[PDB]
Amino acid sequence: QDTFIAAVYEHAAILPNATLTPVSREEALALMNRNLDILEGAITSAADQGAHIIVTPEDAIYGWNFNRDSLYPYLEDIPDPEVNWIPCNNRNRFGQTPVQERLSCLAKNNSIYVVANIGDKKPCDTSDPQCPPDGRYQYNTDVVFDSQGKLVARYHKQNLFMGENQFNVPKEPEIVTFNTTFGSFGIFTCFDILFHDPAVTLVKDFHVDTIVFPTAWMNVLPHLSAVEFHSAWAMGMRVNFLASNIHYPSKKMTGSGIYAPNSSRAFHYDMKTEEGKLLLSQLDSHPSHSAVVNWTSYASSIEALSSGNKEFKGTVFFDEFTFVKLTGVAGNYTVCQKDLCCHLSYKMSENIPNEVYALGAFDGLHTVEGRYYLQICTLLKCKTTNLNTCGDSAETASTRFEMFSLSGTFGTQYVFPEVLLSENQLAPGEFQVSTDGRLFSLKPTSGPVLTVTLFGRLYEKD
Ligand SMILES: O=C(c1cnc(N2CC[C@H](O)C2)s1)N1CCC2(CCOCC2)C1
Repeated sequence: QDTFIAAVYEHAAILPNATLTPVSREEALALMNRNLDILEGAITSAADQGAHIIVTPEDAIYGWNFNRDSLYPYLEDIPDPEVNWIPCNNRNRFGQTPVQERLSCLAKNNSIYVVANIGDKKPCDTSDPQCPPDGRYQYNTDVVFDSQGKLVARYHKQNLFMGENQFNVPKEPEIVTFNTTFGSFGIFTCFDILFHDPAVTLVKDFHVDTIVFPTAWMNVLPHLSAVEFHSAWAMGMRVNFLASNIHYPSKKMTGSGIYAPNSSRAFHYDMKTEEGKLLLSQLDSHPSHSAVVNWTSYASSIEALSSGNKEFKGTVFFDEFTFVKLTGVAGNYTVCQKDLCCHLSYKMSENIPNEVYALGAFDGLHTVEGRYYLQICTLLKCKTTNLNTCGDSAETASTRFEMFSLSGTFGTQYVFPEVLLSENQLAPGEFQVSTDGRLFSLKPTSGPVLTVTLFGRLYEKD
């Protein structure tokens, strides 16, 4: 089959009541079942609309407020899928696996692939030199059940985010895939998307067509809003992408979507309500990739579009960019820092007076809640008119752009093209990437621009 119905669910999760000591296994199962009822409502809706696969969010079933012991009652010992097990049909094969059983049955009775995130526990002995002192590993685990309810993939999150002290890290990164009549799929979780393993190995070495992506992502503007960066990543890596995000505006958790190599196909962003949302979209089983892009070709082919600028430092996500302020309603600007030069050409729909935009270049190591080397070229709307706010989270803008064109002398080929509009809206089909590394507008933007960014990762320099 050449196309398939993809679904993602944004889940307003029921969080376990605050308790000082760990709950019983029955209370744990009761809370997880409260979440699975809602998730099943989504799965049934997707099946009734003919979906082939549905992704649900990270931590969607038991939440994220845990220490090791208070999490333990929620864990199940999840076997390796090579055991060839359908929990729905052979319950009791392995013992105390009710959550796996219910996920299996949801996948089977609704004839739909189900991707869910749950907790794995793996007992270990002192025989094991890295057994944790409390006698077991606990892993943040994606499980996939096929349309028959078979366990076809289990993935332990490699790159733990801060505040995940309830979990352990696998001894080695797990490259987990599963094959289907509608393509080869790879899986990783939330923070993983910012690192090489497994996320980049899946695409570059195992050539998967589609990533399934449970996430509990807290938006960090201007470059790391969920929809913005996930769709940008799918575009740069050239895969389909099913991002299923928690809904929790209080913590800036919102943004779910279905993304394709050529464009975003569906997306959701909602800070106002507490409702979940099911998204569906058609995808090609095996997409085309246009010619690969040399991200520094064009940028290395110009001389600076501007010289003797008034440059200044301004802070984006604790990273200090070198900025030049955009003064004219249209202009050609170049900005450099260390090894990275960023070129912008732009014509705004109008000069909104109390709105300031800037072009910034960053080339260095990020260290706050994550260590990773970055090369970023960004056109962005400054939070206020104060140049000290250029880089701060900005959610709204009024300046639309008639045209833009951004490029950079990137020292990496992993560069993810981002375009975000006011109110955190994607711009599907309004822009393109050329083979020589320009991200440019195909027409005037449909809404005011928050950012146009080329976000590049230099994994070797971590
Ligand atoms: O995977 C994640 C990420 C959430 N936001 C992330 N990023 C990436 C870029 C920027 O740093 C923002 S990663 N998890 C799982 C555990 C979690 C712990 C925090 O509280 C609740 C949920 C958060």
